[PDB]
Amino acid sequence: SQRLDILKALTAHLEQITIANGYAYDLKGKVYRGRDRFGADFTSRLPIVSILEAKATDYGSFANEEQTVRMDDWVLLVQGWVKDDPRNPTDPAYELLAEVEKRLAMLVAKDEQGQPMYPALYRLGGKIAKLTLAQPVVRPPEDGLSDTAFFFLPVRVGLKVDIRNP
Amino acid sequence: TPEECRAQYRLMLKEAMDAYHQLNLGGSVRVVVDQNSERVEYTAANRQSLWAYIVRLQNAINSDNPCAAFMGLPSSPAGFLFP
Amino acid sequence: ASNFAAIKAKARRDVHASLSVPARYENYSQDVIVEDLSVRWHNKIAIMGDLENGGYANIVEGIERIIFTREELAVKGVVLSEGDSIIMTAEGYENARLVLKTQEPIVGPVEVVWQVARAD
Repeated sequence: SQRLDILKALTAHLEQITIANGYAYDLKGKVYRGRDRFGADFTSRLPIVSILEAKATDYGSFANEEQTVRMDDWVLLVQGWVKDDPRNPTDPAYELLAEVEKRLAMLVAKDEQGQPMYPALYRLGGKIAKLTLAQPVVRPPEDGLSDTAFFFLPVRVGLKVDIRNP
Repeated sequence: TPEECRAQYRLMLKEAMDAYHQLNLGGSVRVVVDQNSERVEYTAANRQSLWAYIVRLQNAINSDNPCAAFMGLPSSPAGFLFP
Repeated sequence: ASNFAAIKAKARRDVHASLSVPARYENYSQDVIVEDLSVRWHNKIAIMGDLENGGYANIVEGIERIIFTREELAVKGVVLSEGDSIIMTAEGYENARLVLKTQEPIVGPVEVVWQVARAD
């Protein structure tokens, strides 16, 4: 599938946030997906990033009548957990969020002269057209209490979908 | 084997004397409930029977063949010798 | 302070020894198998699967979790992981296969509780 290949590519792209690659956090094997619930088997191994999809069934912008080709606005709910500092309850999440944003930007980040900085990453290899990172949210859980820091980062992936080869 | 059984009974005696202590003090558990909402009720310990069990154990430990002296199975009635 | 930590342990141990049922551990890769495990299976009926309230069809599935003794898992060499399967070999449980999804935080001395999913 198209959507699944894109998701796997984002995952393997974030699974390269590693200390051997020049990042302060090690996410190899820990960019999880399709889990709505993360327990002690996971939380005992932070930091962890999880990419779920938004529960909204939007309608794309169609290129043709017969409504076969469209530009999707596929929203992905990137979120992550890292054990906090009890006296600075949410500072760690800003740093992981920064690493994740910096990694994701590699896909669209042009240099100052309009050329791609990382051409092989750029748009995951033509799989995606756009990557609109939302203003991220770092908060404690609204009810409940935790020494685990939460960051919430919606990502709108733009991609051409032809339902003849979806 | 005699001494392996003797050590068995020594550990059992440790547990039983601790239980007798807690029992006379009123710290012998008859009900337990956890915040898991799971419950366990126990048959109440009896001081006479527990003391008697302690005596069986101590006697077996004192004996050369504990595993036999514990059960006392081949009992026989006490006779008397007269002056 | 008190001996309650041991009382609680013995209580949970007796609860398991009384209410447990045999099971078989089959790992995700099915490379290793461990039979005659003792687990407690907690199942509550649930009707789930409709996005928001869009009017989609629900399916009937359980809200279910499996209690293990940690001593037994260590004894038998069982490293429970996501995706691993628990088969209920007891007669009349239809060899229900339960896929471990995520673990509940260990509170207490004897048992570990995994949230699972019926798969058959």
